[PDB]
Amino acid sequence: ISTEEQLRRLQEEKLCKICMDRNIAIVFVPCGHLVTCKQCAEAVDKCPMCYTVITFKQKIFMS
Amino acid sequence: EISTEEQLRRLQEEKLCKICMDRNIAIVFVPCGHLVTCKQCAEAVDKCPMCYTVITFKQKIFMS
Ligand SMILES: [Zn+2]
Ligand SMILES: [Zn+2]
Ligand SMILES: [Zn+2]
Ligand SMILES: [Zn+2]
Repeated sequence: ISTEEQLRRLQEEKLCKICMDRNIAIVFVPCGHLVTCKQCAEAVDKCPMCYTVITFKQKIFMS
Repeated sequence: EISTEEQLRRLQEEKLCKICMDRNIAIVFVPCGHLVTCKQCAEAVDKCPMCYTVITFKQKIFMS
């Protein structure tokens, strides 16, 4: 796996898994999935990865 | 103008726990939202090390 591809993969890991445009911003409580931006998280009542009901949408901060 | 090797090393460093700098970040603090500790180090803090907000709950994260 090339260095350019490893870098591209870590950069993609930071992206919202729905829009792949905005960065991840929300952790779902209680399942813990960290897979959406704030906009893409609005419409979901169940986690689109594991289908656990979302009790709370916690905004994340890296700094 | 940063080399590919250095850009990769920097993104990898960004995933490290800010207390141990060994294990990866795995916990988000509720309510402040800071994502700065691994599971083990989160057990040592009662306040967020970034903003000093009292931590009400330590939520495990999953990227996949
Ligand atoms: Zn999105
Ligand atoms: Zn989930
Ligand atoms: Zn740690
Ligand atoms: Zn904080």
